Amino acid sequence: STADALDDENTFKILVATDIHLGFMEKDAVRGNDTFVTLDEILRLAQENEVDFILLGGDLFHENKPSRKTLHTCLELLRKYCMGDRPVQFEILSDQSVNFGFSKFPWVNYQDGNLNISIPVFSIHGNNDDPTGADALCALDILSCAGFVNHFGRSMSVEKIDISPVLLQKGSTKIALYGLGSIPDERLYRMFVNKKVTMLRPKEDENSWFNLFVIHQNRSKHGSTNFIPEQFLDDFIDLVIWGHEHECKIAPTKNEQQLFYISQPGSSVVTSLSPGEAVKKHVGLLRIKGRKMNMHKIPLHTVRQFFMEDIVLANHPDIFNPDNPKVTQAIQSFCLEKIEEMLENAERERLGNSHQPEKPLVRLRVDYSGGFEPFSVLRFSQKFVDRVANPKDIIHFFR
Amino acid sequence: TADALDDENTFKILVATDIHLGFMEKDAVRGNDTFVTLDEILRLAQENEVDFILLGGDLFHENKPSRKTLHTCLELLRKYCMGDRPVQFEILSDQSVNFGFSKFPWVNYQDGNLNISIPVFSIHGNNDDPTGADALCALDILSCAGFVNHFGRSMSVEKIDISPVLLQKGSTKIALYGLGSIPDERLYRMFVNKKVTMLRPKEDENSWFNLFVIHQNRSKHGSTNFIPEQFLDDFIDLVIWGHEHECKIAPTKNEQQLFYISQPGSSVVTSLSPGEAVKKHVGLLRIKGRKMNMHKIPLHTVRQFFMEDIVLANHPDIFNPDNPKVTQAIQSFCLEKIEEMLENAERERLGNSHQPEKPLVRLRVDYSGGFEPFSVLRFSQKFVDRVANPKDIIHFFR
Amino acid sequence: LLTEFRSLVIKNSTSRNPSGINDDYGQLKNFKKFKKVTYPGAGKLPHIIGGSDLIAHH
Ligand SMILES: [Mn+2]
Ligand SMILES: [Mn+2]
Ligand SMILES: [Mn+2]
Ligand SMILES: [Mn+2]
Repeated sequence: STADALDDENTFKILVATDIHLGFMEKDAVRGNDTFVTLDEILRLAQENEVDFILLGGDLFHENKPSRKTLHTCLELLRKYCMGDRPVQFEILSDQSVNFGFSKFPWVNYQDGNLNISIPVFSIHGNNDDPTGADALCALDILSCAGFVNHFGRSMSVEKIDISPVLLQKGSTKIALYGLGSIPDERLYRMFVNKKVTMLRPKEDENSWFNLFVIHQNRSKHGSTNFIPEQFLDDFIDLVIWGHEHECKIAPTKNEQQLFYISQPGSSVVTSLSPGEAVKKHVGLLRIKGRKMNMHKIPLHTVRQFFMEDIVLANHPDIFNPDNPKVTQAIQSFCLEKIEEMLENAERERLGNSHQPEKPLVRLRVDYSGGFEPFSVLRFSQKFVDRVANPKDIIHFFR
Repeated sequence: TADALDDENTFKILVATDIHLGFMEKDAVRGNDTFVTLDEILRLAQENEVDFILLGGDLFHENKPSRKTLHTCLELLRKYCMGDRPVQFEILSDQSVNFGFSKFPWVNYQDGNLNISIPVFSIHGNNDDPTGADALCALDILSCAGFVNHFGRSMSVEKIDISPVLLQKGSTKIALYGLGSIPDERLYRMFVNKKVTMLRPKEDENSWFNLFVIHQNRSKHGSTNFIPEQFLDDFIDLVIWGHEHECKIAPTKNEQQLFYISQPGSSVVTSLSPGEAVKKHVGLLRIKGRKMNMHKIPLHTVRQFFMEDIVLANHPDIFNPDNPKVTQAIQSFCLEKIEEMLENAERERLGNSHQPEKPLVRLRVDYSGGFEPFSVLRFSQKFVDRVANPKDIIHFFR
Repeated sequence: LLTEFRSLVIKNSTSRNPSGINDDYGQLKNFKKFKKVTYPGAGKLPHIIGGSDLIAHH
């Protein structure tokens, strides 16, 4: 196939994922293992595809201080899979000490003489797990010091930021990885306004560096400076891994104004019941050869399914009549039918996937505008306690 | 004699306990002492080509260590444990029985992925005992990391089977029995009910040096709030009692049970007690055949602790309860005593640069006999920049 | 396009020599530096003393 030919000694095979939010709802009885099993699946896919390395978009741990079980499970999984014997066929040309200065072992993990790294893990600290405390440490620091994850993209200075790259070379192909750890949106917006953000580029073979950038910042505009416009970034950046946005648009998209592509891998777990969360989760395998690139999205078979539907009562005057005394009963009947259809679709999809969780997540958003009255969500949900993972959140009323 | 003992058939074990890593971390003066001491002990290990360290437990002071504590512990263990030094002894027991609760049930160094040069064996002390539905403890985190082999776990609470780990090097062999910390009353009741058992190897039964580590209270603090030594069987050769912080690392023969007991004691002064006063040490325990040799090594980084009790009633000539100035005379005498303490501290420090600058002091005063205590803060103000624990230099009691 | 340019290729007075491993295919490209060291009994059937081999002390 074309992909097989594209897989050569000069082709990078970068696996891309983000917002694992490991340990999310760990204490939950039903969803407890969702994050762990998803991490298992993603790492297993990384191993099977024989990926050159992993590039996680951040938020690796859901909590800023990961709980003991979470850390133990993550560490055992990493040791089980990413430690191995398969050769690594790419080399570092940058000043490692500069990239990983905050670590007392300033060199890439697989270059450690004492650890048998097979699948190096690169990441950038996300908002939920940014360095904190007077010491300014984070969970990724724990893993890195342990010698599993190469934590890069740290910001030495708050007044000014010099985003240095790590130069990865595999055969005739070269990559400049520019990572910018999660920073509060207002502050980073202001720094960009004040021309306080600078990106170093290699003077050597300037045009021969596929400039790969990663960031963990809001993509949509929720405020005057409560986001990051794409217009800020420059056109020399080839590909951008926008990570923080949980909704998935993994397909690369070209910015005509800026002439660079933007990829939004999205979350690996449905942290919230929002329309963006509903899109099927995926993890991107990025291939880089010369100045070109290609992204292939891979489905996850363990991500617990989320189905959402928005129903507007006022758009069904024939079905719903507010003057009708029994309008509430008809509303309940139609909602029940819709939820039955959603569960039918969920089971149909699950039939082909053994590992998939049995109880999917469902939320019905009801616009009761026009005088329609919400009914007892609890009593209605009583009937699906054993069918769905959010029995207390099956419906949502809003106006 | 030590050089002759140091043979291919001789083990070289470094024993320490109650590291209580990270305790009082946030403090400005003693905050970094724990890490400095841990670095010192690890460096001593790496300098004396120790075959393996056997931490007596409590490797983390706080049940859930702080991010900084865990980070620095991993840093030091990485810097001083991983290397190219070959491990020259062999496992002979069934490994999965001992480290079964780990998804990689084998001694860390036997894993192919990690270049361990100095293996670390330990048990779980009281402060870091497994907790939560998952029954995991910081030492389990380090184990998963592949740095410290957490052995001696007990699966059941109703019955305990202390399966030994069998270690051989050349001709010499050791049976290591690790019984993790248990609530004292529960363990006492189990001993009374004959639920405790220590498996032994049928092969060369008398050729195995039975070494048994335990972390439990030694002195009688209650009816069943301690572990009488008589409970152990005479077949045990050497016992490393861990919990008690008084350092008594000199091996002692118990005439009744015919087993030696050595108490390494804590490596840091956690509390102000007379037992803490004694200078700390780390034992380079050596084993050859059935004979053993323990040689202490002082620590140059344990914050100095000087303690003295003063009975005012024992100095009637100096102090008279009827004297209105008695308070001032007592204060002057206390100042003189503290000055002498500081003089001795500096005198001993002069010989080791690494030692912490601000010594600790705690002066117990028995003010019985109608005497009254004076202000502690006002008196201590004069040394706020001279002692490491200025807020509690003096103790009044009766 | 143009931005701050800095010579980043890490080449000292003597350029860094990449690490390698025995050439499995052609000239194998490996840059790892891990070699697990041997321990006694390596490659040997383990002489395990477990199960019935152990006896409770009476
Ligand atoms: Mn996130
Ligand atoms: Mn985020
Ligand atoms: Mn202790
Ligand atoms: Mn203790």
